[PDB]
Amino acid sequence: MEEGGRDKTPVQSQQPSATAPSGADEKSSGKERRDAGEKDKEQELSEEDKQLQDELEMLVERLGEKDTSLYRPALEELRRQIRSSTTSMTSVPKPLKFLRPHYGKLKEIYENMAPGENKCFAADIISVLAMTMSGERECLKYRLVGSQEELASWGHEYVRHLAGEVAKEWQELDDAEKAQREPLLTLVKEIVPYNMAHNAEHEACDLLMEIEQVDMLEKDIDENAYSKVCLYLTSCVNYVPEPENSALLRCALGVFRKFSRFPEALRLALMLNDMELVEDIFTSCKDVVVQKQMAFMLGRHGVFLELSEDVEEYEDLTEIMSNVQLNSNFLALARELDIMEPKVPDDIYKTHLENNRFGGSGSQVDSARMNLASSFVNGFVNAAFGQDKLLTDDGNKWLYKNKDHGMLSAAASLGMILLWDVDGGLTQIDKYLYSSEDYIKSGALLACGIVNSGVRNECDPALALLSDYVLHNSNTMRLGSIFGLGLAYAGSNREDVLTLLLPVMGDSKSSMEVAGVTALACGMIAVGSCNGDVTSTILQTIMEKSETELKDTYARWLPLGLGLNHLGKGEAIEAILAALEVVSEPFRSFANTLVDVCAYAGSGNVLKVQQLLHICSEHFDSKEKEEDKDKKEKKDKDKKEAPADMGAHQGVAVLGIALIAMGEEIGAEMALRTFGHLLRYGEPTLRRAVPLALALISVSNPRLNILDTLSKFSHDADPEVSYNSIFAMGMVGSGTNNARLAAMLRQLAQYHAKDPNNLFMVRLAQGLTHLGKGTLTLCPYHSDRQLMSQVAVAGLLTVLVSFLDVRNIILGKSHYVLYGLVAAMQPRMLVTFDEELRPLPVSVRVGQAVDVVGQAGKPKTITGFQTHTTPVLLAHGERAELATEEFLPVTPILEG
Amino acid sequence: EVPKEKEKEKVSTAVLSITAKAKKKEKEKEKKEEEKMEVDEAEKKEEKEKKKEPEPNFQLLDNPARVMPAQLKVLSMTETCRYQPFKPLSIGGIIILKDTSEDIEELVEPVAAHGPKIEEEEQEPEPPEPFEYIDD
Amino acid sequence: RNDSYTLHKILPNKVDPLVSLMMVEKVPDSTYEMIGGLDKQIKEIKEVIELPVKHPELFEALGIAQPKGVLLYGPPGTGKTLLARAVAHHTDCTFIRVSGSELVQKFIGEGARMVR
Amino acid sequence: TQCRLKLLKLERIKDYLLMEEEFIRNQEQMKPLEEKQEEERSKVDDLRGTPMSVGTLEEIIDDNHAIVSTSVGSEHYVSILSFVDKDLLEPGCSVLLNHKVHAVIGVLMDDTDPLVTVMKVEKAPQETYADIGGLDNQIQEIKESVELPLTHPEYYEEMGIKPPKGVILYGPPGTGKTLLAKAVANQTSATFLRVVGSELIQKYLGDGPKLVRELFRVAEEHAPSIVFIDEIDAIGTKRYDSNSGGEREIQRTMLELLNQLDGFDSRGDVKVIMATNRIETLDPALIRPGRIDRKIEFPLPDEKTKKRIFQIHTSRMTLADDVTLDDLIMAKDDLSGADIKAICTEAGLMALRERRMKVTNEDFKKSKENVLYKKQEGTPEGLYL
Amino acid sequence: QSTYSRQIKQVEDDIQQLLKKINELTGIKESDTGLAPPALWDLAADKQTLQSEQPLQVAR
Amino acid sequence: LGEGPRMVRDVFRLAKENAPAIIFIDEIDAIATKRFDAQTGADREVQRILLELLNQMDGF
Repeated sequence: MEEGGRDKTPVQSQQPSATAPSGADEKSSGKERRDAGEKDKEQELSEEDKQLQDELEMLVERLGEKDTSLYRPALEELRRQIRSSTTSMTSVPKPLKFLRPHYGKLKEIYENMAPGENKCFAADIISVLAMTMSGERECLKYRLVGSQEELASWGHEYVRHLAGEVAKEWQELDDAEKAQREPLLTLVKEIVPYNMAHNAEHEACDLLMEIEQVDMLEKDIDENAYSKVCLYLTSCVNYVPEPENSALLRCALGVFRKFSRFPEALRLALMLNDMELVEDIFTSCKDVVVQKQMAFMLGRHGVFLELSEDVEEYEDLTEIMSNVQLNSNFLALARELDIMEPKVPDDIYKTHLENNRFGGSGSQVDSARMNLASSFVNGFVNAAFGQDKLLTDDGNKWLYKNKDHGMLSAAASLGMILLWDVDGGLTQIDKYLYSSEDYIKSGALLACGIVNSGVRNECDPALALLSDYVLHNSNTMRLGSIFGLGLAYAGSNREDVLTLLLPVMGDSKSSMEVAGVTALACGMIAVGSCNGDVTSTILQTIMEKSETELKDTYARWLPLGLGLNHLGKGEAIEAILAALEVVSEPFRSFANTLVDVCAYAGSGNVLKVQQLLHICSEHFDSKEKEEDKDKKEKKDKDKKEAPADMGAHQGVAVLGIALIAMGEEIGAEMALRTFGHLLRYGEPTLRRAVPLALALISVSNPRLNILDTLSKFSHDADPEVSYNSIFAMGMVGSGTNNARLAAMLRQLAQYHAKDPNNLFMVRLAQGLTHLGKGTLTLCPYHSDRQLMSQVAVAGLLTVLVSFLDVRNIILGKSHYVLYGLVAAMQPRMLVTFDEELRPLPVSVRVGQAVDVVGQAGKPKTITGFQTHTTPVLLAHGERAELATEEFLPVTPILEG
Repeated sequence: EVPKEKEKEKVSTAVLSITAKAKKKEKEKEKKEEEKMEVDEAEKKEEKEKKKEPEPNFQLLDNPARVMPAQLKVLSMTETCRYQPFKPLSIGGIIILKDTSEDIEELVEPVAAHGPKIEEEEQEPEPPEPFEYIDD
Repeated sequence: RNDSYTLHKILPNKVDPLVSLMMVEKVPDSTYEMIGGLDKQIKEIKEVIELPVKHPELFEALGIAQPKGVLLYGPPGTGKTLLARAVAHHTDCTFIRVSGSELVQKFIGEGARMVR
Repeated sequence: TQCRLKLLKLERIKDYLLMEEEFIRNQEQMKPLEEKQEEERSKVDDLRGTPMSVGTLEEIIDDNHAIVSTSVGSEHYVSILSFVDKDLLEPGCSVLLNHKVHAVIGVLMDDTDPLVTVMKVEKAPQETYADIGGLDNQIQEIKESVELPLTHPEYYEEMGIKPPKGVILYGPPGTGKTLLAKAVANQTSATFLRVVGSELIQKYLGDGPKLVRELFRVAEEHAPSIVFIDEIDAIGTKRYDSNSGGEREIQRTMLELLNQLDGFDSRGDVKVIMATNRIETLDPALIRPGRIDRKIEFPLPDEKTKKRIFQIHTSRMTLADDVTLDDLIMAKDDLSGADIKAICTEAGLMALRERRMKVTNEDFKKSKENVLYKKQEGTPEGLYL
Repeated sequence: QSTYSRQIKQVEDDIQQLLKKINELTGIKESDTGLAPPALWDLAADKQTLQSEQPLQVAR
Repeated sequence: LGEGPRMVRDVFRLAKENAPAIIFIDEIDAIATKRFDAQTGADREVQRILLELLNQMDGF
């Protein structure tokens, strides 16, 4: 029975085993539990070991007869006996043996009581026991995987079972020095991310990098191992803080370099903010395979998207410098020239765009404040390339009609038409730096940075004309040249450009919005790959910062720039620190809360705790109001995290706006503006219901500027969501107007939203990144924070240059195919085995060259699993030229 | 106390107190191995207080303080170390020869001028000092 | 307080229409004893009702959807109603008796909206 | 399992911070609100006059009047004065009147219909998309027909002319016609109103044409929308009397549908989704296009389809990796969705008797021979036929 | 997908509960719907209360 | 509306007070009907009258 003396005296019976499996449990319920607890002597403990042989057979048998009523309260009690009635850090043999039938039984609670809350409770008890038992552990993982017995239940049990050692919660040192990593990695891919994050160290990942490389040949093929690496990194973004997280990314690179599977190494590099990595990468690429192959194509495609060499897009320097040696290599005149740059998508777009015809315009109304706006919207809509370029050559329409900063931010838009092309223009940014008058001239500098997008060409010369004007002590010319300086290159610095910027003659407390351009270029320049460790650079930010307290908008601009300095490599944060300490600022104290939050971003760990807090808002002192309002809004967070975390944030945000807006009016003005740009960057869940719903609520909230900021989210697939979003705001805008000012805002909101009728998916995102760090965000972000009641805001606002593609043109193993590929799309997942964004090939099908759509339909698999084709370069409708390893070529169209 | 100044003051302390408590439930940084610098927070903020009850011989009995142990000299022309209707009882108190104005007859019961002892000196007494003629 | 129609306190009395219904029709409650000795017969009514109301988890494990239609069929006088009462009392579910009538639908008083 | 868990733990905790932060805002933190809004409320409540007697605002006249129907029982022709504007009032809403002398003080509150409350059920399918696979081609069609003209205007605008106005889901039950309506409705988030066909024929006469017109008209007001009419076979099948069966009852309900969908009164881009298990009862005029547009037919499951249909039922239960699917295809085939549901239920039923609280292959096999026979038995075998 | 659906089910349940409290609590927070242009109308409105011709009753 | 069931209670309360007595129902042929439409005020009372008859009768 469960009584004494059948396990407390050495004259005993194995009788309760008979009762348990269908009768009532007495042999994992509490007989074992009673005995262990009873006395303290190890003799009793010895009698429980004897019973285990019977228990293994009993356990499978009880699985087949499956009586869940019997499992639930009875097994809870087992937790007592294993760890807390042996201690199991001062007695090794006893908990080692008991786990053999017993570990599976504990697992039944783990599985049946499937929620997160229960998996964590059982995990702590488990980590100390698994670790103590080690080597024994290895037998138990295997026993489950093969199958314990064919039942519906074992299928769920095995993924739960491999998990328990991997938890690493409150785990003692005595046997804790053992790599568990290799058996766990092969069989299942769920347990592995948990292990890195919780270690929060180089070693988890070092052991992972080593194993992944051998898998290349040995386990499967290259494509499959690349795919496991992507799941691990995305989910390990929290429970590890940001300096710690940036290091994990460096170990991942080691794997890619070995592989012919390059794109992931580049996206990670953007986070680090290093030139160095790319330079080492082209050589390693060359070394591993003699052949051009996927390695050379993937590396090319991945860098073009955006890296580090100033603030946005992608440099010409490394491509020009390396293509002496790649020009020597000569594997194509046509192919390698085209592929390194963004050219193949550009060429296809420019030809289709022409046929379809996209005027890429605003209103047709002249001589009014009302079409200050429509000058800017021309640029915004054609921030993915257009063809207004024809009307623009005379310039009658926008430029002369506009005045002030309005003329400046107008003339940014000529160049904007020709961005992401192979000709920078030939009569409209050629001759507009040879058109009389300083407003067109400076503002055409602004255009000059834009036109060098990702491209290796530099068509119309960004760096040239700008090198000239920073020398000139003319303020207008200076501001324009520097904005382009940052925009053209990438995310950090270059040695020629950095030297050049060093003189300041600039603005330092001025009213005009355009004065803010200085702060962003300069902050990035200062941080290097591992710091330049040039002391002068930090100083120039401080000079403008120390001066300003006379203008609240300007006063805000410099702390954000200080914030950009911190962004980057873990070791780079320590290097820069020496420079910062020498001078001190009261200004830096208010600055710290936003500055912290930007630095923190890239991991949730530190990030969430600081954000959505009022620690430095009590709003009874002016310092407190400066950055604190924006920090609350949780702008940074959603992109950095995993796609599952994104789904919860959509709810939190909608409550969020209300909370801040009543809490502070000045805060409401700053915060709500940032809220619209947060949805576009973060990509939180759903887009079918959400902009329509949001337009209704924003009517209650103050400011016409809010509506303009919202329209940014409303882009996504640009003829799908956006037609509705525009019509709804249209009604309320037609409804009431009475000042030119409101009408101007409403006008920005309707047109900005656009890019429509056969024009592709455009949203702030590079496709490949979903680990990516903000540096493409900075130009709209600044504009959300500052006053949009000025027309001046419009220069920074013009650029939110980013692409996703509607192309599904995949490059075969040696086919290099230019034809498109059908795909299946689905909104949700049945598993986190997939989190590298591929769902099943059934679902609802979408075509080739047919609108690519974001959340609630973002996930994308190329439907062709039955044809056994795998993307090497991941599918989402990326900006990158897709690539596949084809074991069956391109699938045709399919009806459904 | 005056009500108005408190109301501004209360709001300030309080809004902080509740926000700190928000930060405490929120833990991610149980796992970490940071020395690379940028955070170096606990990422929890909390507050507490403790205070001591005592204050010596508050009231003799349940009724007001009245006579109490430990003796004082109080000079005349003090009413910010005043005489009280609770102090007739106190007066006497084994008075010293250092008081040159000390009892010679009974008590005055509630206030009045009381007997000053036959003076041989004027060291303890202080010269005349009306505020009468400087009022206007 | 009808001096402004303003809310005085929230009332600690709140009448449940399910209890009323059970009462007006009349069921004299009973237990397992009454039929007692046809063990299989009482054991079966407990299986269907008791386990999926109290713990829904048990059926979640079994697989099959928690009871939708349970048909108790066959002539009366075998004490079929009485077992139903027994389990319904214990589970603390209100046993609301319909005798074939939309008499006890008073929420519109015709069937087919007696579902919703 | 472990991969999911770190993010799950963090989401619940982010939400906790969000709750706690609200409390500090209502109690202590103020900047625009202050003591000042408190006084604005007192001052407005006393002028306004408590109790406020409810009215409904049908329409506003711009001269400082409105036409109100007071909810007490007798209507009043009030002035729009005191704390509201003509535009601030909205039609089909509940408004506050000063109790002493009725002028319309204002709209804080909205009025919901009594009808809509009963009809309405929340949108979301209990079987997730891409796991209502099995006739997977068919599932896609509804997303194209009802969901798409509302979700994506681009194709329609270029295509030109009238958009779709319904779908009819027909064929044997178990092919998931209800799960499909709920999916599209979920996605769009268009108010999902749901009525069973049997409500159309109840004891009272003319309730059928009445309910259906009100249901639609309410869908147009709360538009965009999805109306689901579940299982319209009842019209003929049911009768509470002679008047409730028969031609008058059947015609009036059919006739109403014809005018409502494309006819004079029309409807917007509001879609009607009809579930029917028999189009024998249904006419050639409600199976006519351009008030149904694409019709979706589900046929009997095919041998290969049947394995995918079986998986869905298995997913709601416990997930099998030990059921032999071939035995099910071999034993019965060209039998409904409803037959696959019948194999599943019977397995669960035998396990229940033991107090086995799982289903396994064994439970499916034992029950499977009786169920096939039972299918034939469901329709009369008589004495020996 | 049986084990995977429970996890998701619990996580929504908790987040959803917390929401009920936040929504109720915030409200419109003792604000007035009319805003600034109806203030002049309040004074009229009072005159009407004194008056016997207001309110009118609709009839036919 | 709501006067009809109430009348049933009255008859029952007087009968019990006024013992010995017999209440005899000749035709329960319209006190009880098989149809209750009850979307009409009059029809709704006929159903209520039946409900009350039955509940008072259990006590009696």
